[PDB]
Amino acid sequence: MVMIDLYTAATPNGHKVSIALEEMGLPYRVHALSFDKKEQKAPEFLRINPNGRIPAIVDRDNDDFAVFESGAILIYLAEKTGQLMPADVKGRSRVIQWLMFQMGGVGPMQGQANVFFRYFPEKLQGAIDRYQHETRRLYEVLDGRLGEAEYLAGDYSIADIATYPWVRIHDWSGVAVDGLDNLQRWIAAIEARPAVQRGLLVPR
Amino acid sequence: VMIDLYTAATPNGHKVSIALEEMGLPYRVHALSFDKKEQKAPEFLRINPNGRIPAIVDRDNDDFAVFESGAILIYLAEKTGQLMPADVKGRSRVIQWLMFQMGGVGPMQGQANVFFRYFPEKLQGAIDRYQHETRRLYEVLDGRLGEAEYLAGDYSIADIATYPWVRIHDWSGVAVDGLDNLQRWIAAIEARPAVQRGLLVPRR
Repeated sequence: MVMIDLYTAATPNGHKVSIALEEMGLPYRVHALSFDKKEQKAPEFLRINPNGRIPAIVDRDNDDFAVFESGAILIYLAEKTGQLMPADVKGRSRVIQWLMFQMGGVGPMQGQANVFFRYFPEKLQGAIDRYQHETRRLYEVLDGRLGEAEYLAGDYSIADIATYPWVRIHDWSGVAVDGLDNLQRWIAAIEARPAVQRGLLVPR
Repeated sequence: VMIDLYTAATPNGHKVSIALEEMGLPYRVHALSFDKKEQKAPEFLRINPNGRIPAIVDRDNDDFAVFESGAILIYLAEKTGQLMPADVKGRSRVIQWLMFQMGGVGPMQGQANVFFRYFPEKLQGAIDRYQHETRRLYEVLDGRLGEAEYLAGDYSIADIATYPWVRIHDWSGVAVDGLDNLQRWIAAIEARPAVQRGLLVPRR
């Protein structure tokens, strides 16, 4: 009956969703998509995510309803389970605000830092500096907020789940967290959670 | 007015002024002067710690602050029951395309703008990267727009979030030529009176 099909890969955006699924205890199975073999481009997967990127899910119990965009998936699952996002207007919106900050800010900016710092054919220091500097500024925003509240929206939520897989890999991105004591507390808190440990292993 | 809007004449600000105009919500405009560093006044950071526009404060609701354009759109849609369906599939379709815009179109077209128009040096590889990625995202929109009249079916906050970016494609150096469905959608949306009004906020 209840079954989420998860199409994913070992990346921060993929880990957002596997962590959420493990936190919520929903049954799911993995299709690990191989970049090398063009799998994310096949018409069969594009029928699920026309953007041809992971993660995406198909909710088998909802007439095989497809959801793409990690942030939209986190919302869909939170609403499905009633977990990790409060039901009240203000509580709901705090979560969505910080989820959007991750979706429009942290992910894209840290993603571009990775691109130029690690992947781009040519070393473009100005582009590297732009994105590491911007990523750091965003980390300082998070750090400030985490001085006011234990987790981004108050209690641990999909907002933290969206953001943590990115912060986790800051060194790879070439961005430091030193001096950000609230962010560090939060990093240590979330990395300790058994569901986070489990989700980080998916796909194997 | 029950809503205070902090904004500027950018695509992200326009998303929100279009939405307010569509929904018939009264609002007071606070046009932040970046020339005078108003986005860095401590008083504004208490509303949006990211120090960007737009942001709102809902005076009707204990002066609740909402930042992130995508989160403001969801907040306003839920408040009024307009421009996003109540049912599970319909609401998720809207959030999926909205997240597509917030994590994809806005960020990628925004970086095209940076390297094409504003960056201290001309890095042709960076310009190409983001203009190409932006066109690809437009192609995805165009495919979806063959399946439905608007991105989530009926016109919604997902279209409102996407249109102000697509509108300025030439500023970004990105063509919409050859994308008939996207072009149909452009023409439909630009003809909406609330869109015409929202694009004029704030006054010069």
